[PDB]
Amino acid sequence: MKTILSNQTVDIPENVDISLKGRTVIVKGPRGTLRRDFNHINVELSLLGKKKKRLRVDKWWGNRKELATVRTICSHVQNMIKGVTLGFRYKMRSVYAHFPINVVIQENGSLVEIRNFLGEKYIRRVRMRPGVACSVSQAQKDELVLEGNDIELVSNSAALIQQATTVKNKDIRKFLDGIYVSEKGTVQQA
Amino acid sequence: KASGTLREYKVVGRCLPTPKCRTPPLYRMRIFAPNHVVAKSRFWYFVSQLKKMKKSSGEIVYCGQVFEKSPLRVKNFGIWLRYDSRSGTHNMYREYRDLTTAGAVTQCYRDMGARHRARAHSIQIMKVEEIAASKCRRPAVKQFHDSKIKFPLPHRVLRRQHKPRFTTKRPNTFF
Amino acid sequence: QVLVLDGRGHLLGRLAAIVAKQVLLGRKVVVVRCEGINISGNFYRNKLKYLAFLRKRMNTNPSRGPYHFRAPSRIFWRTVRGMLPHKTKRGQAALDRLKVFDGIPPPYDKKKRMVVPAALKVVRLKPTRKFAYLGRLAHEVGWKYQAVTATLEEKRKEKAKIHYRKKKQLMRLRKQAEKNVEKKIDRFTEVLKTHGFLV
Amino acid sequence: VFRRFVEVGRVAYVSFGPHAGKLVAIVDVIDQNRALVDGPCTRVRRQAMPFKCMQLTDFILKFPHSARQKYVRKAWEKADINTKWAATRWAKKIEARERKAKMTDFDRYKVMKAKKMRNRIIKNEVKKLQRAALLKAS
RNA sequence: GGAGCCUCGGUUGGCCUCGGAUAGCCGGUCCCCCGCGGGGUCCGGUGCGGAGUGCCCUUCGUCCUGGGAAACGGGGCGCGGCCGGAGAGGCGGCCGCCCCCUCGCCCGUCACGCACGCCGUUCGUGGGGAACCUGGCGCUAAACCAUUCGUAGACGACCUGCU
RNA sequence: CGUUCAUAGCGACGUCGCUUUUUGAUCCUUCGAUGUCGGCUCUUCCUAUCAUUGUGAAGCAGAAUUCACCAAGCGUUGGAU
RNA sequence: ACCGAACGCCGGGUUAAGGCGCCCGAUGCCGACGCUCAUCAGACCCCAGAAAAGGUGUUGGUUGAUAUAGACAGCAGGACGGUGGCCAUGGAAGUCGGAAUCCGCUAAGGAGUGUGUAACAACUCACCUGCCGAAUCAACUAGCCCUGAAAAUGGAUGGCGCU
RNA sequence: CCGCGGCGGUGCGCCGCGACCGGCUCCGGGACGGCUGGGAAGGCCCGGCGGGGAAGGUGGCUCGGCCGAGUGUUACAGCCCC
Ligand SMILES: [Mg+2]
Ligand SMILES: [Mg+2]
Ligand SMILES: [Mg+2]
Ligand SMILES: [Mg+2]
Ligand SMILES: [Mg+2]
Ligand SMILES: [Mg+2]
Repeated sequence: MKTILSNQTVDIPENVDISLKGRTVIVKGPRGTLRRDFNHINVELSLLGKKKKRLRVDKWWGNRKELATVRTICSHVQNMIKGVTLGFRYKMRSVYAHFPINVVIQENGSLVEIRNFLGEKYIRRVRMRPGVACSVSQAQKDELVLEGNDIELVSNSAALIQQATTVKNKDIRKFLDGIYVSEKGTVQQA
Repeated sequence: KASGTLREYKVVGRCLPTPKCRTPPLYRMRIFAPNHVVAKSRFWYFVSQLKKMKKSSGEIVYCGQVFEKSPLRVKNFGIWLRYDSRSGTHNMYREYRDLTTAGAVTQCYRDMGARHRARAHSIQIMKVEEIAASKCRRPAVKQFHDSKIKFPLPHRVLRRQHKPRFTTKRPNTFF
Repeated sequence: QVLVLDGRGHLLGRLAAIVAKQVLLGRKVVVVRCEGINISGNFYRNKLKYLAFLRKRMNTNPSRGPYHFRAPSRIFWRTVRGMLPHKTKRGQAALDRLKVFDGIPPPYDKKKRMVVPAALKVVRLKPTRKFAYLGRLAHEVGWKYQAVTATLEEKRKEKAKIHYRKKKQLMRLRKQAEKNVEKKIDRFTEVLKTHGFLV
Repeated sequence: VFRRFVEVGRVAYVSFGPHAGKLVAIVDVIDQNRALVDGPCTRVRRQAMPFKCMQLTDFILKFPHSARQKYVRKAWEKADINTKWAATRWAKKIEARERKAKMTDFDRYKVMKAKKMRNRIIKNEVKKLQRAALLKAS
């Protein structure tokens, strides 16, 4: 039934400054801005506290599937804050039993050529979502590093190269190859 | 039975006396109905089930409307049911929050139609008892038990859509 | 003497219903910015529903068969045509009053245009419900001129923004003017608020 | 981003119904969509009333959630809600709208004559202001 | 400018932001950025919207004279120049010069067939179309047949040629 | 049953359905006549998908594969009796 | 052939059964309370269409739990010995099967849920803690919705449409 | 011939009014009965008698300028309720 009220709080840290034009949070700090719109979620994004310390999200007269959004908005702002402060660092290790998936970034991070996958002549070119920047790591041999602020864009770009390197018309239990996400960490930990 | 908004009725009746049973016992009920006419009928239905006693065999003594003694108090009513499904017959304990018993039973009859597509003639109300803040088992009731209750009326959709059928102004729903 | 209705923010059949009766009572109507009409129910839902309508054709000679108009204006016309007795003389006469446009062209681009609040999306739908823009719909079913209609409307909105700024400028001067003059309009301005304006 | 609330003690103007155009305090909330209501000073008997019909003011007079009518009568007359309401811009443009409805035919004529002139005076003063603004621009 | 068939509907106008809806509208920026405006922040007002389509604009008898408040506004299908407008522009705007008038708001002051209680009145209207009398400035045909041709052809049609 | 393992693939004893490309029932229509089989020729639809595109499954290492999904766009031939 | 109602020719009124977005007479009620979103929605006697069986889809019930002796999940630590227990040898020391089926240590572990073994091993599946911080969880049941759900000209809640 | 005096039928054509009656459909006023000789309410207050939420209180914490606001506990009445 209609729950008379639900809410939550999102305690912003003193480094970051968040601001909300209505229902369109914009979060800025060390690394950069991250806007996100929630016109489509239907909530009261109050912002309270001197020093602007916490973001509150009411949701009045919600039914079960309307009250399910409350936390997911709150959480999306949490990631947004993390992105601004620390920034996300997805690491993905290449795997093969023969053909050593030859990776090479191109423009800056943007492009990812993925040559010699399974001994295929086809060279996979994979763009990155605006903001994300791939880079071939050191201190680990067959391993990529995708860094960026907007987690959504990062993890999508990770998937983009994960599904790029897919095996068709074979026993995938046998043929375990491709560039898989190994670790979802941050650019700096504190 | 059908409906409108019901009224509690008191109906007392007796299997009419004989040579063998000279002063027979009176039986009273709480019969919710739109009018005395169907009240008395409803009285007879319930008694027939319980006691060997029919409308021919008896006389209704006193049918009388019963008034809520605290109209302008807000109350919580526990109501015990006995409905018929498409499948088997069931029991429930519903809870409503209302100013009256009648209002609370009326409210029930609408809910049951809504939630269980149960039509009047299928439903048996057994007991209707007003209840404390506690002894309320349903959270749909329980949320209104609070001193400093506070909510807005957020997306206040308009009516009077045909006062100005046509107009320049796009409407407003923030207040 | 003529309705002009901005079809933006309305509901396709809901508006069409109201337009039909106006049109049958001899009211000449114009319906403008038809691409902006929006239809309840999630997008995909309605695309299929249209695509079905496309499938309907007279097997032996499609050239005869139900003419599936793409443009949002013609779509909206089609749905209003479905609520009149359009095989009659009076029905055909009725449609001849109605005048529909993708976007908002030159007679009506400098006319104030009404809004049927009984067909409006913000009112008639729950906010958590989904809907479709009849533009998108029209576009994907083969409407040629979305982008053109967009490029012409950006001009119009820029052209209009200017008009509003000048309008505002007069309003402001008029607010100043009254204040400049309010001892030599004082015993007029008093009488216009005994009988209850200006308050 | 809400400013007015179904609070106990909120004064609400009834938009329509039997008690249309009357203020009324929210004594207790019965339900999702029904408020137990009273308007002792404003001639409105203690009764349940749906929210759909009441639109709510910016006046929260303070009493306890199910007092016995006497006390809300005091909290109304202490705050002097009738005086404060009639002072509001809202109530003024209600009063206005009623006086426009009461208007008689001779009264309607007077008005027209008063406006006919009053809009002429302003119109000139606006034109003068435009010329002065053009002179500044030159 | 004059008559004169016919077809009818009408019986003040509204000359425009964009949009939002768990929000908006207006100001003004002291201050900052961009091309008199645009964007920002901050502050001050409105918000069952009075910078309201529940709205605005307009007045609806004619004249006379003789005061007041308001007063350079209106006109002569007044006349020439400079604009803006292309989505189906079809409409405005702004600038010179000639002549004429004193119109809105109050008051006085009289008079206008006052047609004797009684219906389609009252306008958009110089309306749309057809047939007829006046001035000024412009105009000076193509098409089809016939003939020819064969890129064409049942026949028509089509492509060509002919001071 | 499938070495083992009810359900990769199957599936007894039972059970619930759809279909009108089988055959029956039935006899409503037509007996002042609706030309009675097959083949040829031609068009179009259906999908209950053989192949082809995209995919999930395996008792799929590869090859070969059956099981299933979206799906009827395009195909589905030459002969002997 | 259903429901309503049975007909001389007409005016006014009122009904029935049916309705009242528009087609189409009537809700252009500020109607009341719920339920339900369907990439096959649903939408009214006869009637022109679906079942068994499913679904933490959502909404109600019913019955039982649980937990401050601070749980419940979520991660982390052990899972033994009497004992190749007995039947079965073809190998079953927990483990193709079946009769059994208790004690010790106990904080506590079944003569064992499975994985897998020729058979073990090895792994895996209570009782209890550490962190976190209020409800948690099970089994039925019935409403709407969904799967179940395949036909041949293009198509029919009557149509338009409707959230 | 003028009286349109009294009575009778009529109106060339198009109209309108008036009052009377019949049948309808609405509107506005008032006056009564009965009930659990209605139920609730209001108003005046007084004397007691308990119980509950939860308070001009106190208290942990939080948020603002001792005061105001927001949760939490035992609960008398100096907010009420029964
Ligand atoms: Mg293979
Ligand atoms: Mg006329
Ligand atoms: Mg076996
Ligand atoms: Mg047959
Ligand atoms: Mg034949
Ligand atoms: Mg299929």
